[PDB]
Amino acid sequence: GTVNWSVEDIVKGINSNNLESQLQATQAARKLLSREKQPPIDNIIRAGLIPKFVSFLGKTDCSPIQFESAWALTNIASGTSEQTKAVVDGGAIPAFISLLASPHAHISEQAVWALGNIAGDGSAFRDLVIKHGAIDPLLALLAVPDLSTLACGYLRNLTWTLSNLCRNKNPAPPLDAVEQILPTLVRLLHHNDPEVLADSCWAISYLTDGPNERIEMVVKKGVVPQLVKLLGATELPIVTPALRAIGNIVTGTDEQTQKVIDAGALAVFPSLLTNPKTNIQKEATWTMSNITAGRQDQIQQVVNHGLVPFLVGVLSKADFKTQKEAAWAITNYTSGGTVEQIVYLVHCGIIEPLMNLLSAKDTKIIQVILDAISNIFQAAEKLGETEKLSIMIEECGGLDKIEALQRHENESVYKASLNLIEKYFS
Amino acid sequence: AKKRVYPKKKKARIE
Repeated sequence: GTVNWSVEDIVKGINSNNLESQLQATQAARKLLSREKQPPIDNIIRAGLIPKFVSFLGKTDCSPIQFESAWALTNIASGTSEQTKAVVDGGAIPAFISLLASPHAHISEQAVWALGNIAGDGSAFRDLVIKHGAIDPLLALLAVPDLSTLACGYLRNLTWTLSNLCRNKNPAPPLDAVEQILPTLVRLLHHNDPEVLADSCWAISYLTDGPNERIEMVVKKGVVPQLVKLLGATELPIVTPALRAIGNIVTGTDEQTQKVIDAGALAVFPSLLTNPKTNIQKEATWTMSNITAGRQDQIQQVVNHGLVPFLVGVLSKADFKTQKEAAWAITNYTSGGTVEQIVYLVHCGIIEPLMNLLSAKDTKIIQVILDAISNIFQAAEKLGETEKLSIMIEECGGLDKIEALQRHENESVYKASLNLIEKYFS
Repeated sequence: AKKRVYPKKKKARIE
């Protein structure tokens, strides 16, 4: 009945003083914007229809047109920053926040969706949505004894919009807004719907990506155990954001990293460091490198869980980015480790693959490799076995690579390998 | 010993 309309027909129907004709035209616009292939968002905007849709959003006496205009504006705001700005410039934020309290669930859900798109555009529109007072009604929509009594899609959209209100930095969300939202995210993180869990983990990972104050805000709520549980989840959409959140948390202070360790996260890394998804392996190796840069008791915890062999394996065979994260982990290990710990690491067979990566064509990883070599040689000098490690590095064919790098473009690697060759092979 | 440092941002309701 309203399929394949022309923008001219839509404008003619909207410009009529007939509420029913206006509703038909708005429905037609919604349907036209609900096609996967090239929605004419720019044509609709140029026709000046956004103000009309925003005005329709407030016709409480005609909820059908409210829903249709909400859908159309949602689809428009889901496009480029220019189109989202066009939607916002029509005053749609206050209208959607008002409709959040609609008696019709399918209209409040559309308001949630539209506000989520607007907030997800960026930190500016996010802070503007927060300034119009959306957090209060959004969270009120979730004030129920049991979250399972709400519609699945409704809860999923609410969680996604909250995550968008939590995401983006420069600047990060308002601290008081994060304090207001965090309890509901904890509740949602203990929910059972996989998509809601993924969105909640993504929100937490957003909040944990920043200064240690935010990490502390998140950790004080005691969600780290649940984050580790979800880290052990079976669904990759849930494991990925949980691992990102754990990594963000361990980038903070040693005390927050210790809180993470106490939750048992390391016990899950045997499989994460061998996970089939290369992104998961890279993220897990990055987390392990950030963990090995901490205190010595934490390095000993890493050792006890048997993860040094897994780091050796990742350094021996894995995507180059995962291998770089592993090189960083090994360098941090050797920089902060105990002489006994460096000895154990070498005994696990790290020297051969660590020299194997010396043939890499990335200056930074070569610098990291040589910095770790310096640390290990210092440990050997302390223990009095420098000649042993010299013979080792020379037997696996690595000192050939160090002699080669002696004439390297970068000056840092140049000086490092030169110092090594001169102080250990002369 | 030095520490270092995606889902849809927008969604259209499609039929």
